[PDB]
Amino acid sequence: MKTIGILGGMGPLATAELFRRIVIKTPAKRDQEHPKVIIFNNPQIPDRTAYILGKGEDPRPQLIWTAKRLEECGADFIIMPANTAHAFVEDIRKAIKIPIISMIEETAKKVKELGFKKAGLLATTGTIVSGVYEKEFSKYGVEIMTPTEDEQKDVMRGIYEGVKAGNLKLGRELLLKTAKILEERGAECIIAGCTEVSVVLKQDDLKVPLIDPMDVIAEVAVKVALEK
Amino acid sequence: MKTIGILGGMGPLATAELFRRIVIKTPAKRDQEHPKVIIFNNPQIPDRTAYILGKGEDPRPQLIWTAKRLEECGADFIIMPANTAHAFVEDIRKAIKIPIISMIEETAKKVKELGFKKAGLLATTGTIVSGVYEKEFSKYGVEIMTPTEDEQKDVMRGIYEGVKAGNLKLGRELLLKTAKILEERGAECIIAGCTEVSVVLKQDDLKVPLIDPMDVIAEVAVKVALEK
Repeated sequence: MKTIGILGGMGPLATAELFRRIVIKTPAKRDQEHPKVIIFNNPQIPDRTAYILGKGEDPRPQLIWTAKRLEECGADFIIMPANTAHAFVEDIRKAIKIPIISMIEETAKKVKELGFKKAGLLATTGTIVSGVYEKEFSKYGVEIMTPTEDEQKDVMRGIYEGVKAGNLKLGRELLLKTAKILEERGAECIIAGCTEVSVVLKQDDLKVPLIDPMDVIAEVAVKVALEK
Repeated sequence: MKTIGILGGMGPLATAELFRRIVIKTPAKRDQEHPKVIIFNNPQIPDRTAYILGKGEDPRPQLIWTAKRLEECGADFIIMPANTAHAFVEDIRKAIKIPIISMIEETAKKVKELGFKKAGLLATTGTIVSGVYEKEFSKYGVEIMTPTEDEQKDVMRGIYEGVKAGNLKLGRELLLKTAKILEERGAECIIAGCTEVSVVLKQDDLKVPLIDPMDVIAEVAVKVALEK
C-alpha cells in the first residue's frame, strides 16, 4: 500500500474531517490492512485567499515546505484539503518529487460522470477569482455559477467568521442559505468548493446532488493507496 | 507554539478522533492560531495486546520507527491514542530525544489531583489484562477497580454487540449497569477506557465524574502546544 500524505492545516478542522472520512471509507478486516497516513497539519501557512486578493503574504513558500516535509516524512503522494490552495498546485508540483492528486480535477471528473453540465459553487472569493474551478470544469464542459457579490460575502463570513473561528452554527446557517439561493437559480448540483463547507453541509440539507470534493478525494486517495 | 506529534494507527479511527478533539479544544479565531500537528497513522504496527498476552510479533520496532519519524518530521513531543501501546512507553522514550506524554499517566495525574483514590475502569478485556492502567494509576496512589470476569462479559458485549454494532440500546444498558455497580463498590470516578464507552455513557447518567483518557490527553496536548 502507498502512504497517503495530507498537506493540511487549512484549516485544521477540515483537515481532521478529511482524515476521518478516509478511515471510514477504508474497508478492512483488521487495522494492519489500513493504509499509512502521514498528516502535516500546518496552520501557519498564510491565508490563501488573502494572497490571491492582494491583501496578504504569498503562501507558496510554506505550502512547498510542508509538502517537502511530507516527502521526507514518508508520504508516497499528497492530497490537500484546501481548494483555494489548489490555485498554486502547479507551483507546488514543480518544486517536489511526489505526485499531488488534485481535488479540483477529481471533482470535475466526478461531476462529468454524473452528467451535470452546470454547477453552483460555494467557495472562497479567492478560489473564484483565481478561476480554479472555472478553468478545470471547463475542460469537462461544466459551467460554474457563483452567488452575487453580496451573497458571496455571506459565504466568506460563514467560512471565516464561522467554521474557521469555531462557530459551526453561524457557518452552517450562512452557507446553507446561499446554497438554497443557488438551487433556486437552477443549480443542477452544488459543489462544496471550500473544505470548511464540506465540514458543515450534507446531502440531506439540499434538493439537488451535493458534490463534496472532500469525499471525492478521500475515495480516490483510499483507492490509490490500496490498489498499489 | 510547540508541534504536536501523534503516533497513531492503533487504530486509525481513534487516531482521527484524537486529532479532531485537539482542534475543537483549541481556542482559535483563525487558522494560524492553531498549533502544528504531525500525525503518523501507522496501522502496520504489530498488535500490542497480542504480543503482551501470547503469540504476536514484538511491536516495539515499529513503534520506535514511527516515533523517530515524527521526531525527524518536526514533532516537539508525542502523544499516543492507544491504551496497551503505553506498555512500551519507556522503550520508545529511550529511543528518541523528544518527550512522550502518556495518556495513561495524564489521566492518573488528573484523577489524583481531583482527590480520588479509587477509580472504576470500563475498558476491553485486553486493555485490562495488559495492566497498563493498573501499573500507572498505582504510581499515583490510585486503586483501579474492574468488573468480575462475568460482568466484564457484559462490558465486552456492550462495546461490540452493542455500541460497535449500532445497538445503542443494548450497549447503554450493559455499560451503565456495570458503571453503577463499580460506583456501589466505591469507585470515585469512572474511567472510559474505551472510546465506545463515552458513546452511550454520559456524565448525566452517573453520580461520579466520568473521565475519558482521550479527552485528557487531547487537553494536555493543547496546553503544552500553546506552551507548557
